[PDB]
Amino acid sequence: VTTSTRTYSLGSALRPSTSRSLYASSPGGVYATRSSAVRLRSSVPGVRLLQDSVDFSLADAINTEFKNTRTNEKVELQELNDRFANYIDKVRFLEQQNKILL
Amino acid sequence: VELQELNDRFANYIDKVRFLEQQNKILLAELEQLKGQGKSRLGDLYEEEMRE
Amino acid sequence: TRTYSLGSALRPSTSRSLYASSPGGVYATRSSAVRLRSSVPGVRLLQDSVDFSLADAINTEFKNTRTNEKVELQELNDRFANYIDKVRFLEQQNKILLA
Amino acid sequence: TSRSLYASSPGGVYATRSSAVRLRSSVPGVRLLQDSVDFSLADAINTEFKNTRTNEK
Amino acid sequence: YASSPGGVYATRSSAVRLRSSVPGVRLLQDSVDFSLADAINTEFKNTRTNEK
Amino acid sequence: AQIQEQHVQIDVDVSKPDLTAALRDVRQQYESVAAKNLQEAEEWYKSKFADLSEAANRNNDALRQ
Amino acid sequence: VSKPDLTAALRDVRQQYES
Amino acid sequence: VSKPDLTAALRDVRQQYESVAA
Amino acid sequence: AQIQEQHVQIDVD
Amino acid sequence: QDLLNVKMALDIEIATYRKLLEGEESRISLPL
Amino acid sequence: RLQDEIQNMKEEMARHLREYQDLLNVKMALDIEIATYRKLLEGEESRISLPL
Repeated sequence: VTTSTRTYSLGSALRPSTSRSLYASSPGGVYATRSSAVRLRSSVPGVRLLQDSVDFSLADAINTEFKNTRTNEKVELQELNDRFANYIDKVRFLEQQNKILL
Repeated sequence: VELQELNDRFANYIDKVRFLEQQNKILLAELEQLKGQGKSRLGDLYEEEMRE
Repeated sequence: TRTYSLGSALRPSTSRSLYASSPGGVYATRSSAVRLRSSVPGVRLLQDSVDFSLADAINTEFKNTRTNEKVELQELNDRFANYIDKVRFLEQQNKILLA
Repeated sequence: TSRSLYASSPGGVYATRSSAVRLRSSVPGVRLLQDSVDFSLADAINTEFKNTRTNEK
Repeated sequence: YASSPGGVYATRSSAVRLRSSVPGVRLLQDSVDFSLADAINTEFKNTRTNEK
Repeated sequence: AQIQEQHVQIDVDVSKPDLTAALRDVRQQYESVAAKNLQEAEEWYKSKFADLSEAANRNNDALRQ
Repeated sequence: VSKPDLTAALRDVRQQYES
Repeated sequence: VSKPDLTAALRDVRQQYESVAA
Repeated sequence: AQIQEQHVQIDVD
Repeated sequence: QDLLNVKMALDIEIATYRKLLEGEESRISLPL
Repeated sequence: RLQDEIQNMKEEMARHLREYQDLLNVKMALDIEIATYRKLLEGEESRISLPL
């Protein structure tokens, strides 16, 4: 009884990804510690910068949607990639018919 | 069953296209608020810095 | 006699034993020494902001990256049309071999 | 009954990315020029120093 | 049956190359002889001259 | 050929159905257009919050007057 | 893949009747 | 979610039996 | 019979 | 002729598989 | 100035929780309708496949 000795796909059992990185919050121990100084009574006439970016946030949910728009177009890229792969399998099937008639 | 495995390779190649688009879509969503709003919110802030 | 042990043609080697311990977090160094009596009034106002035209270049690169993610889905639609015309080509080759 | 080592990349080898500490040395770049940037005409000619042997044989 | 492994692993090492800000690396550019390759080119002339 | 051609193919498939893709993509695009209509309804919400903020300012400046 | 194909079953019956 | 594992062998043994009638 | 097996399946939405 | 009725149905399924490939790669190929 | 925006807040926020809940109610209604579809289409793929 002649048999080819079984080897195996053991390169899948060798799965080292030794990654660990900086999981620490507040780099340098930082938080907004209380400053409180000498009680300077300056009047300040308070010429405002108004801040129309008091969480312009609709824009940063929209930065996530300028990228959900990229996710849907790229889901359609992968679905149309795998649609051309299905029509390549339809080519392999007609290339097999083309070997019968040959 | 090579005809049926060809539909199941259409599904596993449509997974590969769904991931191709959706790893671009996660990257566009995790960026577009850093691009377009990433200039409008920077003028929005520079006029607060200009107000003080 | 074949030169083949069974399965020896492919062992998919997921051995990519990379360690990136690198500290991507740099300390954005704040200082606030104790702010004395600023009763000196000579602090002129300036309110100069924001450009940031690199953020509108990045918003244009997000439009361009989406337009690539669309031109790739369109090239792969036209590539499935090319492989439908290869389906028709192997159908037409098998019909020539029939004739 | 011959079969031999039909495996590519002995030991799994390819040119894996090294990238180190960002050393800013200036290097004034005294070139070895390489006139053997594929002296290749010579190795097609090593095949013709042997096609000349094939025709004579 | 000659199952013999003619491929030996030409062992490369590249441990992580530290700050070589020590300038003491003298240049030397010593090459190539290789007169055995011109002996082999002469053995290819001789082997052709035997084949003639 | 008749032993081969049930094994491929079957009568020769498309493997992909059709339109089934575009109907799920229309589905997720209608769910995304509901999210766009909600985004523009936060610009409507800002517009009514600005009607409020300006009514609050004008009646304040009328009582400061 | 949830299309365990009906058009294959209708393609079989036609190519089988032709044969 | 539609479906899992198996539709082949019931579809295949049928389309094989149709092809096998010819 | 080959020339009939040459041909089509689809499935449906 | 009765086999050709089934072959022309497969040829209509191929003419339809074209429109499905045309529709699915168009879902992948995408706007501003 | 405090009451108009603390009431815009109190009304909007009691709406936003319900508005997320109603996007998630559209998702829930789709989950039941997708069941009624799945137990029949992927539930005839059943004799290859199955449901819920």
